[PDB]
Amino acid sequence: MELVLKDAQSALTVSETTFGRDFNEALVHQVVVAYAAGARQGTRAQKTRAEVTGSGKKPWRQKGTGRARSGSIKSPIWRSGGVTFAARPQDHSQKVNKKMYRGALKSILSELVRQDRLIVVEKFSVEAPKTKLLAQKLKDMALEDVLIITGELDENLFLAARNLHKVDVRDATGIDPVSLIAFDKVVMTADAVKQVEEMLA
Amino acid sequence: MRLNTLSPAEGSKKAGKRLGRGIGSGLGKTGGRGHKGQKSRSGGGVRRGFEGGQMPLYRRLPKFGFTSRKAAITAEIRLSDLAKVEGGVVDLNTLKAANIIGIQIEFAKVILAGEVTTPVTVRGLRVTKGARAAIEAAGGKIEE
Amino acid sequence: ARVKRGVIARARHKKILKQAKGYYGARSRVYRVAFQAVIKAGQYAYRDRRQRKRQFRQLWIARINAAARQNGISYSKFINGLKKASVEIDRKILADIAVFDKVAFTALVEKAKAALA
Amino acid sequence: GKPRPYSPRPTSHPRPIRV
Amino acid sequence: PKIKTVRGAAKRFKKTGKGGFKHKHANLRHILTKKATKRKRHLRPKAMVSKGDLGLVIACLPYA
RNA sequence: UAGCGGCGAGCGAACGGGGAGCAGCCCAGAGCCUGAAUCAGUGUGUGUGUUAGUGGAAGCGUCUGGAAAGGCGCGCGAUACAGGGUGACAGCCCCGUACACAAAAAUGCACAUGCUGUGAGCUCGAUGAGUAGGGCGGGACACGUGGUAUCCUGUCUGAAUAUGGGGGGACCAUCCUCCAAGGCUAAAUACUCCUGACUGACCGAUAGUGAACCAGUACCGUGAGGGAAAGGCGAAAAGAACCCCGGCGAGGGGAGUGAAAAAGAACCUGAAACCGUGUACGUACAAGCAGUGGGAGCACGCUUAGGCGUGUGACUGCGUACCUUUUGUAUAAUGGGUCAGCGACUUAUAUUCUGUAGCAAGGUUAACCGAAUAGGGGAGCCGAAGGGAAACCGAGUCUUAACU
Ligand SMILES: *[C@H]1O[C@H](CO)[C@H](O)[C@H](O)[C@H]1NC(C)=O
Ligand SMILES: [Mg+2]
Ligand SMILES: [Mg+2]
Ligand SMILES: [Mg+2]
Ligand SMILES: [Mg+2]
Ligand SMILES: [Mg+2]
Ligand SMILES: [Mg+2]
Ligand SMILES: [Mg+2]
Ligand SMILES: [Mg+2]
Ligand SMILES: [Mg+2]
Ligand SMILES: [Mg+2]
Ligand SMILES: [Mg+2]
Ligand SMILES: [Mg+2]
Ligand SMILES: [Mg+2]
Ligand SMILES: [Mg+2]
Ligand SMILES: [Mg+2]
Ligand SMILES: [Mg+2]
Ligand SMILES: [Mg+2]
Ligand SMILES: [Mg+2]
Ligand SMILES: [Mg+2]
Ligand SMILES: [Mg+2]
Ligand SMILES: [Mg+2]
Ligand SMILES: [Mg+2]
Ligand SMILES: [Mg+2]
Ligand SMILES: [Mg+2]
Ligand SMILES: [Mg+2]
Ligand SMILES: [Mg+2]
Ligand SMILES: [Mg+2]
Ligand SMILES: [Mg+2]
Ligand SMILES: [Mg+2]
Ligand SMILES: [Mg+2]
Ligand SMILES: [Mg+2]
Ligand SMILES: [Mg+2]
Ligand SMILES: [Mg+2]
Ligand SMILES: [Mg+2]
Ligand SMILES: [Mg+2]
Ligand SMILES: [Mg+2]
Ligand SMILES: [Mg+2]
Ligand SMILES: [Mg+2]
Ligand SMILES: [Mg+2]
Ligand SMILES: [Mg+2]
Repeated sequence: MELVLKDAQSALTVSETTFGRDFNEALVHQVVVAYAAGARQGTRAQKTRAEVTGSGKKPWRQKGTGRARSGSIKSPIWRSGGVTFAARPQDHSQKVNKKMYRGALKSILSELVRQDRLIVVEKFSVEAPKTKLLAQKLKDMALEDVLIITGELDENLFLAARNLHKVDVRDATGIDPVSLIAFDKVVMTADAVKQVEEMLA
Repeated sequence: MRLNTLSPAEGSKKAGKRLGRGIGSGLGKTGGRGHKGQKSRSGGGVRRGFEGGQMPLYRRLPKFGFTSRKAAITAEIRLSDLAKVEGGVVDLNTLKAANIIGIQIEFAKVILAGEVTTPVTVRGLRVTKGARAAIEAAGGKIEE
Repeated sequence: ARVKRGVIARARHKKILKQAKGYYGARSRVYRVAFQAVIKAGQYAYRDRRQRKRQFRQLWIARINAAARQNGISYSKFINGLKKASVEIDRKILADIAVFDKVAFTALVEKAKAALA
Repeated sequence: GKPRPYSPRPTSHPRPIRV
Repeated sequence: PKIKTVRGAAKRFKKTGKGGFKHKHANLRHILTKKATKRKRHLRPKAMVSKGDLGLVIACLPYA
């Protein structure tokens, strides 16, 4: 299975097991959901009846008053009372099997090929760290929303794509499943494809 | 393939029980606990093995046996693990190098489990009447 | 993720209050009382879709009995007559013709007597 | 809502004793 | 936290190959003279835990 | 897990392995040589932080509107599209932001260099006694006195002190290993009253702190102590000149302001219970869960001049609320005056079963490393073999002298 380039008009060889396997939606879903869950901060709490500020004094005597029996002004039944099942800070992170993560990326990268969303180029850089230069290069290569993976994280290209919200620039080791789906197009350098293959196998 | 076109596999995500949310749900009111008694109560239920006061099974039956400390430092080696070792010679350190038995194991035994089909030198290991007949057959050697 | 119940709770109570329009006192104003009244209105409605079929047949038979006796025959014998004459015109239509076409009913009664005699 | 209930106050009549 | 084994149960039940549990018979501790040899002989070998009892045993021995 | 355990309820190691971090020294002493290593103050220079700050890009026309940041058109900046504000939603209006700069003065840290104290190195010697150990009583060790090692000591005792002594889980021998009865020592670890920045599938005024508000206040209590309620006019006060009724009132009606005053300060929205005014229909010979099925008449509105839609409902069939609890409730058993808001199967970690996904005789890593949701890390865990109390044997094994 041979990928084709647009800038140089050449052929780049790739593994059939990495860029030419069927889309395992169920597997990709689990990894995407796991990634979103990994992004959660999980920083919150409410006060149980134990934590709400006030005395343990029984508001009124058990019997004789003619009112519902009360034990604590902190009862969750009461206004200003505890939350019955007060939240604690949680870790929402999920375990993703190494093989289930790699198999998910393989499924995603394979879809990007068939949907013609993966563009392969020999070299992708700009002259100086100027957003105007990259912006111009993207309205020449004919894409607005795009994810750029490059071999060495060139400082100029990184800075030049920082103020463009629809454009993101990363290395081959910094690819994530969500970013390979979220972005309309993915523009990978020749070196990147020779780093991704070796990382997935 | 978009973030709003990904579905989980059919039946992979079953909706959890929500007790005490009305008649329609079928878990209304009592929330599947029934009427009254210890088991309907918050934190209600008897401990494991409790039979209602009747001398429980793990008490009316006698204790037996003792735990062997020697058993804990004795391991069994199958035949398929004789190929996994790096060298060809199956000593009581090469089995630890290749992670077949534990670091604390002082006694190992080769038994008839799997098919060994390579010449193997088993040294300082007890070997079964089927193992000595399977290793030697493939072209192996044994010494105490 | 805290959920306020106000908007949904309001919608549910209003839906019941709307079905309780025309009911007396608390039954058209007070949710607790209106809910019971709408359920009971429903129970009766379900019961009376069956009773309606009983009450209307009861009414048809009463009228056929009347218009047959004016022609000089009981209901019991008139229907027996029609069945022997192989007349399959149902009581709803008999009752309707007994009121609106007394000449046609007399014709049915004549066929009744003929089947008996 | 409801106000905090009163502590016991003098009672006019003894509860009848049934025994 | 980890479930705790009912240690008394662990001293009286061993898990077999197919998942059942072997146990020692009761009535062979003392008062042996009045008991027939046949009865005592049949009480010597280990027996399997019955179907009705398995649930109770498995609860007590989560790491069996 | 091994153990401990009215062997109950429960309690619960260690060895060893993987990591973070890593550092060793001094006195119990005399002499030689000299103050030579190094930690501490002490000023003095050097950088680099902190405590004020400085500069900081780029937009106009038109349409709707009270107002434009919105729509539409055509431009421009971007190492700056973090965020906030501005009469509705602004990269280019404002404050910022990226980025680049800044200290008279004080102070932190890290190097450099004088001063003061401190004493290295080498040779020879020394090697912590009411102590170890013991008896009695307790306590601590996962270990409840048990067969119970080991540690601590209230009480009574009491060694050997290197040719010696401690430990190796009763105890003895052998062997191995260590040197008590003197002391010092960074890092990895714990915590946040408090300070700055930043973040949230955290709350949004009965929530979130008790407290968004002059709240630990009002108020309660002799006192310790307890402890509320209460947020929002508008873009801008432009917060209503003046006139009129009224008590030189309250309150209101005009006028004027505003996009809006049914935004008028008792102010965004303005639900429900609850209370009224108006209109239509019913209702003063009529018995009960108040509805429901049938149904006349009247009023109103229509898109056949006609049926149909709406409101009412004479008369009539049927008909004893709801919840709870019960063998069974119209029950004269329980609970609810009504409305609105809140109010009850959760969370963590283990374990088992089901579904689903991956991989498959393999599967998977934990801590941790890594800026890395990657990658590394396979320490471990589960499985591929069982039988036996166990030694042990092993597709068998146990039982038994041996099994048909
Ligand atoms: C009132 O009742 C109380 C009990 O609650 C005492 O019995 C008291 O004595 C009573 N007083 C009278 C006057 O009967
Ligand atoms: Mg609260
Ligand atoms: Mg990992
Ligand atoms: Mg049910
Ligand atoms: Mg109940
Ligand atoms: Mg009961
Ligand atoms: Mg029950
Ligand atoms: Mg409780
Ligand atoms: Mg290992
Ligand atoms: Mg909310
Ligand atoms: Mg109403
Ligand atoms: Mg109330
Ligand atoms: Mg015995
Ligand atoms: Mg500026
Ligand atoms: Mg405009
Ligand atoms: Mg507005
Ligand atoms: Mg010493
Ligand atoms: Mg002592
Ligand atoms: Mg002793
Ligand atoms: Mg000692
Ligand atoms: Mg000893
Ligand atoms: Mg020993
Ligand atoms: Mg509050
Ligand atoms: Mg509000
Ligand atoms: Mg006071
Ligand atoms: Mg006035
Ligand atoms: Mg507003
Ligand atoms: Mg208002
Ligand atoms: Mg109202
Ligand atoms: Mg009348
Ligand atoms: Mg009368
Ligand atoms: Mg009456
Ligand atoms: Mg009736
Ligand atoms: Mg009863
Ligand atoms: Mg009844
Ligand atoms: Mg009764
Ligand atoms: Mg009642
Ligand atoms: Mg009554
Ligand atoms: Mg009761
Ligand atoms: Mg009551
Ligand atoms: Mg085994």
